[PDB]
This record gives sequence, C-alpha cells and structure tokens, in this order.
Amino acid sequence: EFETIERFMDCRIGRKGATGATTTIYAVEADGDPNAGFEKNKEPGEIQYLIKWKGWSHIHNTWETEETLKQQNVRGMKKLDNYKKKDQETKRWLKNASPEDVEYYNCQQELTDDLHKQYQIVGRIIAHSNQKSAAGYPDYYCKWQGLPYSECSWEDGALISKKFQACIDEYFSRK
Amino acid sequence: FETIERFMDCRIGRKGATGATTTIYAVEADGDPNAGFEKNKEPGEIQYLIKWKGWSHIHNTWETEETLKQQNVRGMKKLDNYKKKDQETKRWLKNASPEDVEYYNCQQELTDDLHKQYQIVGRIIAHSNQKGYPDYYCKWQGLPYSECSWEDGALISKKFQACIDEYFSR
Amino acid sequence: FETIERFMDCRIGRKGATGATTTIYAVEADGDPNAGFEKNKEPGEIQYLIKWKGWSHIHNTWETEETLKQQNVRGMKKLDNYKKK
Amino acid sequence: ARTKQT
Repeated sequence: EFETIERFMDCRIGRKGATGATTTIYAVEADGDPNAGFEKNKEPGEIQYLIKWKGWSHIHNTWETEETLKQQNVRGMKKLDNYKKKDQETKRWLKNASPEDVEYYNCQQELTDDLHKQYQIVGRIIAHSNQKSAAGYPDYYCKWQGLPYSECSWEDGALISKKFQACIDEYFSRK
Repeated sequence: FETIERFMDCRIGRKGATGATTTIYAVEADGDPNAGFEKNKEPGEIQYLIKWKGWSHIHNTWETEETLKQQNVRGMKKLDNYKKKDQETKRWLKNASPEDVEYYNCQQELTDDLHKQYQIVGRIIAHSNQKGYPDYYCKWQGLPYSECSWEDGALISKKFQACIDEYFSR
Repeated sequence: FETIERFMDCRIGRKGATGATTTIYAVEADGDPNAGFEKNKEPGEIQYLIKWKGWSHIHNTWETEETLKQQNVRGMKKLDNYKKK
Repeated sequence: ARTKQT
C-alpha cells in the first residue's frame, strides 16, 4: 500500500465509471462488462487507460482514468505524462503517412494487441500451495502465455479454476 | 542518472565484461569482452542483463550486483526480487520431470528470440533536421509504437540502412 | 540417528516451512508450505536445505538451527562452517 | 492470494 503503475498497455474511450476492479477479465467473465455495449454513441465516455500494476499479473489489469489514478493515490503518475506525450508524438508523425504507413501501423499493432492478451492466460501451472482456502482451493504458481518464467506468479486457486481448470486438471494429471 | 526497468537475463561471465562494451552494437563494432569465457579456465562473475528506463533494448548492457551500486543506479530493489526468483527456479530445475524441463526449454527459447527482435528496427517512421546524420524514430519489431524511440543515425545506419533507404519513399 | 552429509542451499522462509513437508515428493504431493512466502510475514526464518547421510537427494529437507538441534542429528559442525559469509 | 475480487 499503495499501488504502482508499471505499464500502460492500452488506451480507450468507454462508459463513464467503467473503471476499476469491475474491469478485469475475471471480473468481467463472471459479471459482465461495465463498458457493456458502449457505442462511442452513448454520451462520450472518458479517455480511459489500461493499467498493468507493479507486482500483479496482467490478469489483474484495470482500466483507469487520469482521475481514478489520482484518486486511488497510486505511484507512477509520471508515467501518465510520458504515455500521453508519447501518444501525441506518434499521432503527429502519422497525420500524413502513406496508406502503407497507416496500414502497417494497424497490423503491427493488432499483433501486439493480441500478444498482450496472452499474458492473461495460463499456459502452464507449475506448482501449488500446501495451505488451502477455507473453500479448499490451493494457490497456483502460474506460467503465463507469452512470458518467461521470471514472470510466473502465485494466483488465487478459485480465481484460476474458474477459467483454467484444464490447466489444473492437467498439472495434477502429470501427478 | 540511470534506473533499471527490467532484468532480462543473467549469465556467469568473464570479470569485467560488463557495461558499455557489451551493447549489441559495441560487440558488433569492437568484439565481445565475454567471448572466450571458460574454454578453460578463469574467474567468473554472475552478470545480469539490464533493460534501462528511457533507452531502447538496443542499449541493454550486462552488469554486476556492484557496478550497479558503483554507479548509483535506482531500481535495485528489483535486483533482490530477481535473484530470489532465479534461485527459486535453478532449484525447481534439479527435480523437474523431463516433461517439465522440455517445456521450460522451449518457452525460454522463444521468449529469448522475442527479446532479440526488440533490438531490431522494423520500420523508421520519422527523422530529424538537426544533422553526417539525422536522428531516426524507430518502430522496433515485436513492440508497440508506444515504444518507438529516437536513435543516433550513423549508429542506426550501420546495421539498418535498408530500413532508411525504404523510408525515404516520397 | 540421522546425519547431515551436506548443506545444499539456504534461504529465508515462512516459519514452520521445514521438515518432512519440504521433501520434493511431499511438496509435489501436498503443496509447498513456503507457498507464498515473502519478507512481510512474521515467520521469515533462516532455512538450510540439508541433504542427509544415507538418503539420496529427493529426501533432502529444509531445516533450521532449532529443528536440527531438537532432532539431535550429528553433523552440526557443518552448520558452524556453513554459518559464514 | 490477493485478487481484486471486490
């Protein structure tokens, strides 16, 4: 306490209030998207940013506005200015570019976009906890798709099982 | 001055083959201070491969738990995390089933190739007027435009001319 | 009975994360008891990974000054010698 | 342990 910006993964406009815990993949699979079905064409959302947090896997990323950040008193604020300055610099250098340049930028960015989504999925469970929740779930050491083992981390047993039961059944299956 | 951002790799390496002369481009231009290491035999040094805040991966250097201190660098609370995690795994290793060790091997091979694109220009998208050379803004393969960085010409031209030749397409 | 043949490793771990429940086969069986540990819980002990005479490495366990002591293994000298740096 | 499971 308190939390720290590690990396800005993305940028969007969405429903005002569609920020925070309710905005994780797990929260969203369980309960639905607070940004439900947001047409740029409900009252303009706000500029919202997808945040990757210090000491927390990508599974736990949240969408946050300049204001929630300031509100939640997080550290790494400097990084919101660079992200913006940098975002502006890109746009300016791409106002007039071939359609080729613009084409390249959209593929070469769909690539990453998709890449980053993989960090949120477990490609292998490698260890579990000797202690268990009251519900009787152990925690799992997870190997995430797309990232080195130095990025493995311990995920809540219930959290995982909701989506990666297969990885779980498979880990125990290899005994 | 410098603050580390991500620990990329670590090796046992010759003593002193850390730092400025270990950049992908110095190596390329001068040679590799860690070249001959242990075709037996000499004194070793556990060395970490650093990605620096503010510099592209093309400027990663190898460093020592000291050189770092001996340089005032910030971020070294990250070193203790990292070390911990490595041992944590060198350990898992001696007991991991073959099944598990292959997987580890495959992934770390990929991961490792990824980390190597990062240092190669995919497309230069802009350029300066302050000038031999103008500076160049570069899209790096395998990364977002959010990580484009301005680089020395000259330097970029030593390995990445084809990319700049292309870019002058108007 | 029971002899330290060698100190293999050393760490800070969750108090209680020692003995039989730290064999690889116990961990793989029933979980690792050091199974989140970090320097912000109030066990943080010092744990030595001790390979034992007449047992192969799979049986190696994480113990502690007190844990050895109170089991009465021989080999303590070793500890003295490892206690170093 | 530790989720955002508000």
